[PDB]
Amino acid sequence: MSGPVPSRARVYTDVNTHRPREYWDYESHVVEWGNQDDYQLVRKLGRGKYSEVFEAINITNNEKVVVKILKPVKKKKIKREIKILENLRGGPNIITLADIVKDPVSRTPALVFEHVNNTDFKQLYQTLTDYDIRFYMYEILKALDYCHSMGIMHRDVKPHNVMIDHEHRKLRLIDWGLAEFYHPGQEYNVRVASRYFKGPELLVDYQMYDYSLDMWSLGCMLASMIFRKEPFFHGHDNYDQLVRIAKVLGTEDLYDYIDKYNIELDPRFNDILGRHSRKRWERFVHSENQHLVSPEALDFLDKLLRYDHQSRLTAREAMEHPYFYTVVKDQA
Ligand SMILES: O=C(O)Cc1ccn(-c2cncc(-n3ncc4ccc(NC5CCCC5)cc43)n2)c1
Repeated sequence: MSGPVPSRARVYTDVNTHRPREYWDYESHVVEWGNQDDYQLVRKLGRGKYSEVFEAINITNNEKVVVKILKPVKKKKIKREIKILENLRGGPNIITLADIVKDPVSRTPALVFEHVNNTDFKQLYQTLTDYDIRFYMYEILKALDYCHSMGIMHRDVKPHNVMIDHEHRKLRLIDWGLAEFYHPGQEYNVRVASRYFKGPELLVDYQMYDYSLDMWSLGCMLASMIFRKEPFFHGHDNYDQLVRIAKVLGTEDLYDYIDKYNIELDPRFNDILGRHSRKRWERFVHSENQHLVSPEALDFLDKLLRYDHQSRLTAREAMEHPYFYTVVKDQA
């Protein structure tokens, strides 16, 4: 019919605009390799369609490390993750890229990260207490506010990509293989993030999104922690994914959302979105999650999970929510 309405990030809108071209132009980035003979695989940690991750050891100092062996994908796709990890290196709660080597066997680039004595999230989350959830969520806001202020969107926030060393209260945001630099006006691929954490802007096919996409994904994790239902929105596919959301936030705000951005809703939604009222977060409270739920917890979640990305809270604003007052404000 007509065209979608443009959009711009409310914050960090032109951070790359004013930075040295080399900073964001990863394509012309020239990788400097290290000595792969330096590391040895010790155990498989998991895989994916773009890589296989392992636990390794630096043979020269016995230091434990994690090696991500890539799979053919395009130099551009490779340089992008490398450029990003180096621009963020040192950032709060950002996994650290220790090295970059040429894997002889696979003949593809293998990245070496700092290793974190992680505790399976599927088990860790069942033991987390109210303070912990607030605490880790806060640590994730740091990395989120840092990468955002550095002009980068993660695009794949989820438990799986958050490493935690519980005894040491240490958290790191990993896997920036889908991370991209943010340029106002640009139209991105919506085929990013993982189903359960995909934002309505992705489910509705709106391309001019921004960092606010990570806030929704982050909202999805919060909900699954305080309610002890992981994942929270269990869609069967991308279309059903939106349906599940609709069934909680209600269909009215959803339609207010596409009307506003004059989005062309895929026909396949007509027959499945239905008509649902916005449910109250209390409907998800029970005798097993009550201790983890509070007004500040719901008010916060409420400000993270909204159709209009623009209305979502920015990581920086979120760090200011009463829900984090306690979080032993370092001070020292
Ligand atoms: O940054 C990256 O993408 C790789 C990357 C860089 C830092 N890591 C990293 C660092 N320390 C520990 C782990 N562990 N430890 C146990 C474990 C179990 C599973 C996984 N899954 C991996 C994360 C997604 C699937 C593979 C990691 C796991 N991973 C990973």
